[PDB]
Amino acid sequence: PSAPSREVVKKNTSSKKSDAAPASADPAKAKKK
Amino acid sequence: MQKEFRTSAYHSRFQTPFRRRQEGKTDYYQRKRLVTQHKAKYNSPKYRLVVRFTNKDIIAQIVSAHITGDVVFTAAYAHELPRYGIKYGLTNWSAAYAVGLLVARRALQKLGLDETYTGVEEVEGEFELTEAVEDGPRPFKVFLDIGLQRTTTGARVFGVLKGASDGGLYVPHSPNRFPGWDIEAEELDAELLRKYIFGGHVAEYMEELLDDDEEKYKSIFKNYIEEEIESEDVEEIYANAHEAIRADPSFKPTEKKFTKEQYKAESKKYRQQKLTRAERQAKVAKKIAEFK
Amino acid sequence: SDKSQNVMRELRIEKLVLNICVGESGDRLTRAAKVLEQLSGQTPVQSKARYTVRTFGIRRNEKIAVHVTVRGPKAEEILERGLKVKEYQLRSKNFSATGNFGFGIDEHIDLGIKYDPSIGIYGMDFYVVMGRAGARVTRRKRARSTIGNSHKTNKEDTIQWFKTRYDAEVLD
Amino acid sequence: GKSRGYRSGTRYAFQRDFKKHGAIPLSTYLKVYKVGDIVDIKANGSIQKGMPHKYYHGKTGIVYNVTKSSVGVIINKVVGNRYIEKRVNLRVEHVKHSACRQEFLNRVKSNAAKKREAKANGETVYLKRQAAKPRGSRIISTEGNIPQTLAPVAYETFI
Amino acid sequence: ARRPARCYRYCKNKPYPKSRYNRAVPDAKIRIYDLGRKKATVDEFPLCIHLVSNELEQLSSEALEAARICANKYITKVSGRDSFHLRVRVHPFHVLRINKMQGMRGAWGKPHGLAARVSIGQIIMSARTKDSNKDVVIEGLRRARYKFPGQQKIIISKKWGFTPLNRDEYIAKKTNGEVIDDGAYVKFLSRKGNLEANLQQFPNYQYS
RNA sequence: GGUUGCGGCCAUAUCUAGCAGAAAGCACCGUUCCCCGUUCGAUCAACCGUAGUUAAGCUGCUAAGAGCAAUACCGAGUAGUGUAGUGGGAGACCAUACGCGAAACUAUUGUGCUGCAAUCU
RNA sequence: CCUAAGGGGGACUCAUGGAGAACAGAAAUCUCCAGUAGAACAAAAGGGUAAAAGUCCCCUUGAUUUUGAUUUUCAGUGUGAA
RNA sequence: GAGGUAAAGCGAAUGAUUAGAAGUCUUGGGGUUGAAAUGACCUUAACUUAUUCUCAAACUUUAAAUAUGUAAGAAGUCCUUG
Ligand SMILES: [Mg+2]
Ligand SMILES: [Mg+2]
Ligand SMILES: [Mg+2]
Ligand SMILES: [Mg+2]
Ligand SMILES: [Mg+2]
Ligand SMILES: [Mg+2]
Ligand SMILES: [Mg+2]
Ligand SMILES: [Mg+2]
Ligand SMILES: [Mg+2]
Ligand SMILES: [Mg+2]
Ligand SMILES: [Mg+2]
Ligand SMILES: [Mg+2]
Ligand SMILES: [Mg+2]
Ligand SMILES: [Mg+2]
Ligand SMILES: [Mg+2]
Ligand SMILES: [Mg+2]
Ligand SMILES: [Mg+2]
Repeated sequence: PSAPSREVVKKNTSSKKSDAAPASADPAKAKKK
Repeated sequence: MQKEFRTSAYHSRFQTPFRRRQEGKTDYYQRKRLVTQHKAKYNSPKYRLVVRFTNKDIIAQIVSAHITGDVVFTAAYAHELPRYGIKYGLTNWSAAYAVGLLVARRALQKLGLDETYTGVEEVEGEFELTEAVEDGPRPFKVFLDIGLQRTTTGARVFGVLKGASDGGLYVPHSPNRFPGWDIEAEELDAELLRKYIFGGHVAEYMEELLDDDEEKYKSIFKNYIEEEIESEDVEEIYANAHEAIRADPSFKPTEKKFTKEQYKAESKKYRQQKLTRAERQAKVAKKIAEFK
Repeated sequence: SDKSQNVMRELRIEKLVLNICVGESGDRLTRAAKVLEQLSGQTPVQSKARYTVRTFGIRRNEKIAVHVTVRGPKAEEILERGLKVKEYQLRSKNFSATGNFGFGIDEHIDLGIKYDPSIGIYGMDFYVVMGRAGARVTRRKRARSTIGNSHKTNKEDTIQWFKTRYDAEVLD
Repeated sequence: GKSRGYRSGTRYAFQRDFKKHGAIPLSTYLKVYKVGDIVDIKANGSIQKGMPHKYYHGKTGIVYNVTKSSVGVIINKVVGNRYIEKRVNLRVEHVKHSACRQEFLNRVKSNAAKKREAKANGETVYLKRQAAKPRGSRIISTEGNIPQTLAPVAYETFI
Repeated sequence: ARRPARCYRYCKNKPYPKSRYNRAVPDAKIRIYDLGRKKATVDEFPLCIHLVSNELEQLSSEALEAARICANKYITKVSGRDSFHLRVRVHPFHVLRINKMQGMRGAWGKPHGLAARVSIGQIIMSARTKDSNKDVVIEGLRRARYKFPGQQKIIISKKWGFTPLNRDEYIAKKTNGEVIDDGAYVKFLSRKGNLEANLQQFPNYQYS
């Protein structure tokens, strides 16, 4: 079968963590406790 | 939670593009490359073959650019084709060829290069460029301007290209975008190109559809049915038209049922007019009063 | 004029996008692509990770997910086949402010295809892009523009259209 | 350490105008330059080929050569105790016709027109420009304009 | 530690603020610029009194802090902490440099302190209060003047509080419904923009 | 006067929210044999102009609209500045003399003009 | 430092935010909307760039040959660079 | 013609920066409701909106004065045609 791939549109050449991915910004997933 | 984006500072510092770029109509990169002339050919203009396709029309114009705006040399439209014997499919690839041939012949008539630079009088689909005649004026050189329209092998703009080239204009081009170009074996199958020039693809669709889906054939090819035009006599419609196009390529404007003044007076009735300063001031005062 | 009951204002599906974000590359992603090609009948396309996350076990440019876009009658058929698994009951918080909706099945054999132990079961993601006639304005090359406010698709219109066309329930 | 590179100190000179970045309007490429034309030099920062040196930014000179995309301009630069003739190759994006030509070339036409008419009328006309002269005598009417007396105002603080 | 202030009195250098180019700068001694009842409404304190500079000069952050403390202490002691709103109108943004803390070789100094560069007629401190509290507030500023170098004038403002309107134009705009509260400050009516929003925000606007 | 194609200047043309649009044009719109391009005839290619629609695009109008533009017994001859003195002042700085002269602010007005060709109730 | 990160052509639009979609959560992938560049362009900083100069794709070697003119530093010498 | 210094600006971009006010927390905690429902409330802190005080040699929409380039003809202009 053919294997096309999704092309790159972004320009972020750096291979690092992305913007707005901080800990403690999330709510309490166990707030129901 | 988030900042409102369309602030007054966003609008203040916004640089609007060129008017005809914001309309999405002019590619100014390509326009700069097309229009700009060698500075040592001082006032000699470059001539563009503007080819534009609408949903119903083919527009072909020969244009030179000036500071006050572009100037049309000649222009041929597809709705002129019924005068020459082509009434339906005014946006075929073959209609594109006919429009290109018409604009080429009309321009050469305007210049006086008719007897010299006749063109390809026997269209066989071979790739050919209008060669200059020794000891005579060079052929009218024109460059193709396809605008924003994509370059594909088989596109209709190159139909106008081939028609104009065969009409006697010198238009630099290569045959690798014509229908019938084998990209693997880099040669042009001139038989398929000649098929496309004389409506062969449309005639083959008529023949192939008639014996398979007659109901769709009745709706798609209605005009041919009430005109009693079958596939086998499709080609002549173009083949005669070419000859007719070469017989009298002069522009005949449509006789106008009304004068310019009558058109203007009629149209001015359906045009809203801006409120006077006093009118909107009175509106504001009334809106204030009704607020108590 | 400006009639809301105009023929050209009719809502209808633009495209249905099927997403399987298997977190890895190799045999599992290839079999997910096989599942998608089976369901849609079209060769799917593999998406690469935009960046590296150690927590998720992915790295930049590693082929992670596979997705496919279907339009026309086949999109409608796949959509109702997936709504059967959802027993025709979406939530009010499944429709976006732009008038699109989506749901997610958890096993791809509930859709109605043959199960293979080698393939296993993959979950699947369904998203439907709604739109009226004239969206070509925003997608064509020449004279590309935006769609007027009245012609836009929103959450309420899509919810009502979904309830009418499928006799389903949107759980508010 | 001193730095004296080619484009040193051109941070603001070679900047585009505010809200005027991007593509060049094509009247720049439609102008026609002939040998002997007087042209102003103003570097366009967005075209880096054929760019003038920062010395010639703001200078005016004579076209001496016309090429495919460029003109040669003659500039006289002071080097010590004399002028040196400089020959700068500039793409036409960095060049504009000097507006001082079109005003003087019009005064030449006007002088020719005035002179020929005076010969037709058998009279004389003076074509030399004159500086502004002191104004003549005049009478100021005070009907509706009786003089208003002003006085210096007292000191006040306005904060 | 600190040199006498005479070493840094005059605006001899260009402004030298904190930036990406000098980073190891200490903090200013003054951190609080609003004192007293800073939440009072505009109508509560009609009288404004300024301490105005008659000097083109530099004032250290230490002097700003000392004068602020002196004025605040005196006025709260005599009239109460809620009888006024004192505002310091100059922020020390200019970094002073010290060299010793060889010879003249490599003599570029290190950050040493912060100073505000004030002009002639520039307001240093503003105090909005009631009219009956004039003589106290003046005496609060007259003491603070001792903490500053150079000449300063105590000027009673023509305007209502910290507003840009005279004490008569403010009353005219107030009885005409063109002024609304905004906490400690006010918003004035505009004859530009959305008419409906303007009318809604100022209901008592007697239009003419 | 409307509209289209190609433009010049490049917001007085942009942006937001509403409303209207005769004729033609433009547009959306229909189809997949063919040239062609896609995960997807959505974009791109081709075919029909046939089945439909002014809903959108487009155009115009509305808004004490945002922005932009222009003007000024607006601010202000203010800030700044060239030149001068055996002027003032401990100094910091300031005044005066002969000249040049802002920006913000305030108020008012406006909201594309136009070239070539073709076409139209 | 780079056979592309040079050259030509084509297609696309970036940072980011909002609203949505099984596992999936602040960060995986998909969709729409907004988005004058708040991204990227080997490396300092500045300038420049949006149907591109950025991202992706196709073809390539003009990073070739001959020897003159010119700009900068300047003595109007050399070298470097253009 | 060119300029980006003085001045000016910051309810204009970038960077720095004082104070309240009104909203949203749904993607902050403490307390009090809740027998448990994350579904309210009091609070501070966050952001958002319209404001507010003060700034920049390596900030800027604007933008001087002084200084600076060119022109003010006979080697020019016009007419005809080699
Ligand atoms: Mg192109
Ligand atoms: Mg500049
Ligand atoms: Mg280069
Ligand atoms: Mg001592
Ligand atoms: Mg010093
Ligand atoms: Mg030594
Ligand atoms: Mg390359
Ligand atoms: Mg490159
Ligand atoms: Mg390209
Ligand atoms: Mg040299
Ligand atoms: Mg050299
Ligand atoms: Mg060197
Ligand atoms: Mg500056
Ligand atoms: Mg400088
Ligand atoms: Mg300054
Ligand atoms: Mg300013
Ligand atoms: Mg600021």
